[PDB]
Amino acid sequence: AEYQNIFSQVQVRGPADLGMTEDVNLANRSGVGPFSTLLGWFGNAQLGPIYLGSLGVLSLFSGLMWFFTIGIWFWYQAGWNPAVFLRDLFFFSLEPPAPEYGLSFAAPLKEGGLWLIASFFMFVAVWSWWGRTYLRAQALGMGKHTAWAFLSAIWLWMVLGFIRPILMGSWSEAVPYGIFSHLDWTNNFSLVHGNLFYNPFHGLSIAFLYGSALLFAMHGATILAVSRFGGERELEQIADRGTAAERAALFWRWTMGFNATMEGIHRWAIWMAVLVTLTGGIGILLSGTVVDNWYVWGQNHG
Amino acid sequence: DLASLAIYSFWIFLAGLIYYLQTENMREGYPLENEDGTPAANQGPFPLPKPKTFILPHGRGTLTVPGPESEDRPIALARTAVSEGFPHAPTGDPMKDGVGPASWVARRDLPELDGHGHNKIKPMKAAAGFHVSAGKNPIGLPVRGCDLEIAGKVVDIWVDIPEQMARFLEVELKDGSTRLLPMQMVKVQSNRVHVNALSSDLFAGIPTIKSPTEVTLLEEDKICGYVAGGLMYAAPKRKS
Amino acid sequence: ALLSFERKYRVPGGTLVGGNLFDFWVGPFYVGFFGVATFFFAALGIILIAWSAVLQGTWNPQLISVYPPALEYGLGGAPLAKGGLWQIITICATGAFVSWALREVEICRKLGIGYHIPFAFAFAILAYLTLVLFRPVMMGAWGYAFPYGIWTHLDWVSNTGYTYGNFHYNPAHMIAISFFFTNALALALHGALVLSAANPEKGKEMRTPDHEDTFFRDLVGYSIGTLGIHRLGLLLSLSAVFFSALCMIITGTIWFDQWVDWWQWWVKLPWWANIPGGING
Ligand code: BCL
Ligand code: BCL
Ligand code: BCL
Ligand code: BCL
Ligand SMILES: CC[C@H]1c2cc3[nH]c4c(c3C)C(=O)[C@H](C(=O)OC)c4c3nc(cc4[nH]c(cc(n2)[C@@H]1C)c(C(C)=O)c4C)[C@@H](C)[C@@H]3CCC(=O)OC/C=C(\C)CCC[C@H](C)CCC[C@H](C)CCCC(C)C
Ligand SMILES: CC[C@H]1c2cc3[nH]c4c(c3C)C(=O)[C@H](C(=O)OC)c4c3nc(cc4[nH]c(cc(n2)[C@@H]1C)c(C(C)=O)c4C)[C@@H](C)[C@@H]3CCC(=O)OC/C=C(\C)CCC[C@H](C)CCC[C@H](C)CCCC(C)C
Ligand SMILES: COC(C)(C)C/C=C/C(C)=C/C=C/C(C)=C/C=C/C(C)=C/C=C\C=C(C)\C=C\C=C(/C)CC/C=C(\C)CCC=C(C)C
Ligand SMILES: CCCCCCCCCCCC[N+](C)(C)[O-]
Ligand SMILES: CCCCCCCCCCCC[N+](C)(C)[O-]
Ligand SMILES: CCCCCCCCCCCC[N+](C)(C)[O-]
Ligand SMILES: CCCCCCCCCCCC[N+](C)(C)[O-]
Ligand SMILES: [Fe+3]
Repeated sequence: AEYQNIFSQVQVRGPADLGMTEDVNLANRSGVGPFSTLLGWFGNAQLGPIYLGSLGVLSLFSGLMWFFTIGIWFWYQAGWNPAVFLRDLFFFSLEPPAPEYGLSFAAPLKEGGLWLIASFFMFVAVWSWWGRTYLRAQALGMGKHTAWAFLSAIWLWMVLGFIRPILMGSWSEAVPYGIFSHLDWTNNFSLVHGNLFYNPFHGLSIAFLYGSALLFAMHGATILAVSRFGGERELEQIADRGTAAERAALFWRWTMGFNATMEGIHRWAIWMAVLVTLTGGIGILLSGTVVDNWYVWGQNHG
Repeated sequence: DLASLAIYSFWIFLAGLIYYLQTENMREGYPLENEDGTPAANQGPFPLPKPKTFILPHGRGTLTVPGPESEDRPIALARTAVSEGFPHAPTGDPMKDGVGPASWVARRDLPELDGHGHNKIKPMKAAAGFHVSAGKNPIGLPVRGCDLEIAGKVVDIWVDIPEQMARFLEVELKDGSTRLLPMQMVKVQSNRVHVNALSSDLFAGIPTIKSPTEVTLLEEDKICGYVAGGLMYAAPKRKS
Repeated sequence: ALLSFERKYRVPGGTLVGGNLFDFWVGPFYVGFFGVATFFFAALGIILIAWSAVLQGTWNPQLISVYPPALEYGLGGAPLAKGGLWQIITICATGAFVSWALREVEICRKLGIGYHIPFAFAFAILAYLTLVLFRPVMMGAWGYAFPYGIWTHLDWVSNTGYTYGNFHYNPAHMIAISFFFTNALALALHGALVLSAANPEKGKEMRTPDHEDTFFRDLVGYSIGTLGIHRLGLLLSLSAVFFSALCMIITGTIWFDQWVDWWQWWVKLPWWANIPGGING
């Protein structure tokens, strides 16, 4: 039939691409790792190199430190039996300190302290990963968009675990570390707050999350449709519009009466996504602080 | 209260953001025009943004948008109606004329360059230590058109060095000259490459390249346009 | 009325139905037979809805809602006052979405592009049809569908959900979510990357897709590349919706109890079922 460009038919490999070098300290890139034929049917086949560094080493060490703090607690909850551990892996939970300890670190390792330790570790892991998001850009002289956008995700995370529990005077408002427990926390949060479907920010968050799916479905499909004129090559179509950019713009304006540029579609893109956690973290932060019942609030808005 | 002040602030923020996003997306194609190339009267409620300027890498200059819009090329079409909004009939062979789905744009007649200012796309023979790593190697396979007739033979893959990716198949015709065919418009098969867009007799018509080891952006556009337009413009020759 | 590069593309052809009859634009919009079809279905959809409002008593779009027929009706037809209008509007809706898709296919043909877009849209249409057609029919009644009203549809969501406990436990619903969240991550990154290259530090030159791979490798050890990321966003999105459809087509039909309870198959597997300790021992 007519080839669709969802999988590549032929794969081509040259010498490993070690990549550009602008202000990047090369003493800290790894070597290239293996190539993957599997991945090459869909994207790129090359793995690496990675740029480890001090923030890389820092983030990864804490990341693991967090992940093992929880896993040690799980293993303990399994009574050290690996059968039981596999078996109850989503029922286990590292839960924050009780309400009675407020914002203190007064509470035992079990019963809250381990939650706090694990949280501290997560805090240094993410913030350092964030800085690595900026520094990597600067080294190449690129924009700090990836960092500004990652910040919007950080916001919601910060709000759920740190800003909101501080503003409610207790760590027990924070999310526990478990697969099933953290879904239960989610459901319970909405019930205790008057049903979040009544939070205007929560609904906005949904429009952006649904809209992210709509948009990336639209965009990806559009770029595949014009991949026969070199469409994926978006940065050169910005610098020097070709018939790929024109056919795409006109598909959309003939369909819905307005369209985008090859640069500006990516401003729509970055904003659509980023407004998910943005609006979302507002909605959460207001909950239990300013509004106790979203239903109630909705009735008058006061 | 604070929350209902926050939601009111947001709807205002979002109105500005949409305004910003839509003016940003007006740095190509505007001002709007009437079918005879003059500035249209209603332009919509959004104004044109202040220009921005891209600095292009390899001494390759600058791009300021918005700026003077202009096709910089002849457009062989005639109106078919005395009022706006109707189709414009090709005045000659639309494949040769480069209209409709055979359209191309007057891009820079230079090859896209990579991050080191080397030609981004090359035939595999000039591409140091590049080889097919997976899938059927098409080099050597005969090329069939939709009329189920052989138009040639594959002689090489033109690859993207930086993105490690087949971009075109170079094809030798009955007379020894070659053409690029976009990878995206061919079906590589165990024993043949098949091209539905085009019939054997329309392969000679594919726009050639001035130089045998680079392609320019202008030529890519002419080639991709041409072979894409065959889906509409060969149709009576196609058969099964 | 045209973008400065547009006229060369406004040529005859590409239509699937009626040849030259409807081959033209109104302003920026292409029409076509499916343009006429969608307009007809849309208008009749909105007039039925407008007439439905009057029967309800409001003109407030935050209060107007059109409910499917009550469950006693089964899969029969209902009176207009009580599910008839919805039954007809749903037919006009499906009419309008599918006409919109085949119109997009016509737009594709004229422009000489791939049909990826209408293909993608078809998944949204399929999710819609799951909720209002496939699941209701497998369930024996239109009543099970969601009603057409801004807030009342959220009711149906909350109600439909809490019929099965915390719907979070529906495993297909977990897959769908992961894809929705992953898609949005991927959308942020993709936008920000291209923008970060097109808009480098003040005074510097636009970067290159080599910079784009270099950045991501530096950062996570892998770059999918620019064909890859558009294959990816398309896939994440369509998967998110594929699995949304999946997680409702089975709800009410093959599974109809509390979803939390489905997970007992796992915990009770006979090789660790009765071993004391943990959360389930
Ligand atoms: C938004 C409101 C709720 C919430 C509501 C929900 C709901 C509802 C669901 C999830 C689901 C998920 N949530 Mg939760 N989630 C929240 C905040 C978080 C945070 C965080 C640090 O803030 C994390 C790490 C997670 C983690 C996860 C993943 C387990 C899972 C898929 C996520 C995903 O697609 O990521 C994006 C994709 C990536 C590639 C990023 C990395 C993904 C991995 C899997 C991250 C977590 C792995 C974890 C560290 C280790 C798991 C244990 C081992 C498997 C043994 N959630 C907040 C508190 N979340 C889904 C699920 O399947 O739950 C069972 C689901 O249905
Ligand atoms: C998907 C699972 C559930 C569901 C769960 C939820 C939840 C949960 C929420 C919404 C919310 C919304 N849903 Mg719903 N919703 C469903 C099915 C639908 C259908 C449909 C025909 O299938 C439609 C049109 C909508 C439409 C809407 C919007 C009114 C609102 C914001 C969504 C948005 O931006 O989406 C993405 C699309 C875009 C950004 C593109 C534009 C979409 C526009 C805005 C659609 C408007 C429709 C119009 C108001 C009504 C029809 C007009 C006719 C011409 C008469 N939903 C199904 C049944 N929906 C949210 C809300 O905030 O308040 C109610 C919310 O919290
Ligand atoms: C019964 C449950 C309640 C409910 C309770 C909540 C609660 C509570 C919350 C949401 C939130 C959200 N809900 Mg709700 N929600 C309900 C019904 C719905 C419905 C629906 C169809 O009915 C939908 C579509 C949604 C949709 C949404 C999202 C729009 C929003 C989450 C955005 C996001 O990406 O978060 C996920 C993104 C993150 C968690 C950010 C993560 C970033 C961090 C920094 C990365 C962690 C990495 C870590 C170190 C692990 C490393 C992993 C390895 C490297 C792999 N909800 C019902 C009514 N919902 C959230 C929100 O914002 O609400 C306003 C939230 O807090
Ligand atoms: C109390 C509620 C329950 C719950 C109960 C349900 C139920 C019930 C459902 C979901 C569904 C979904 N839930 Mg759940 N869900 C809960 C908590 C969550 C949380 C969370 C953070 O806690 C999240 C992230 C989600 C996530 C999701 C999504 C996976 C899925 C909705 C997207 C979808 O189907 O799109 C699919 C998109 C569409 C149907 C859109 C159709 C668009 C059409 C084709 C075009 C319309 C044109 C229109 C007329 C507009 C015209 C525009 C003009 C220009 C005006 N749920 C809680 C626990 N959830 C739904 C699902 O999977 O449905 C299949 C579903 O039915
Ligand atoms: C605008 C909102 C959206 C968004 C955006 C966004 N996310 C981002 C970014 C952006 C712009 C980044 O730049 C950043 C990134 O790096 O992306 C690649 C990131 C990121 N989004 C991430 C996840 C994430 N994002 C989410 C959501 C979203 N992100 C939103 C939808 C979610 C959800 C839905 O929950 C998750 C889970 C991370 C992948 C990455 C940030 C990474 C980070 O901070 O990492 C800290 C580092 C560590 C913790 C070390 C690894 C720890 C692992 C647990 C260990 C590995 C586990 C393994 C299974 C065992 C190994 C055993 C060993 C012995 C070997
Ligand atoms: C498959 C992945 C995602 C996706 C993809 C997608 N959607 C698409 C497309 C694609 C590829 C298009 O090409 C097409 C488009 O033009 O986008 C701009 C479309 C589209 N997706 C749209 C919306 C939309 N998509 C959604 C979802 C998604 N679309 C997924 C997340 C949602 C969600 C999440 O809820 C919505 C609301 C439209 C903007 C557009 C289709 C326009 C269209 O169908 O027009 C013809 C019909 C009319 C103009 C109106 C007539 C309506 C009826 C006759 C009456 C009303 C009935 C309706 C049921 C009432 C709604 C009440 C609600 C409050 C419940
Ligand atoms: C040892 O066992 C093996 C080897 C098998 C490893 C297995 C390990 C396992 C099974 C790990 C399991 C991990 C799981 C299930 C993790 C899941 C975590 C989830 C779902 C987390 C979700 C959300 C978390 C949020 C929202 C947390 C936000 C936290 C913050 C914003 C930081 C808060 C920081 C605090 C409170 C500390 C501040 C204190 C000081 C002193 C600064
Ligand atoms: C940058 C993308 C802009 C798209 C915004 C879509 C608007 C949808 C409106 C959602 C309704 C919110 N609510 C519940 C508060 O009314
Ligand atoms: C975000 C909520 C708004 C719903 C969309 C309804 C109108 C969008 C279509 C505008 C296109 C009109 N025109 C003439 C510019 O093509
Ligand atoms: C949030 C969905 C997008 C709605 C905002 C766009 C409004 C329509 C844009 C009008 C501009 C088009 N035109 C023809 C005047 O150039
Ligand atoms: C069946 C749903 C009814 C469709 C109503 C269409 C009108 C949309 C207007 C939304 C604006 C809300 N309002 C009244 C506060 O402005
Ligand atoms: Fe893109």
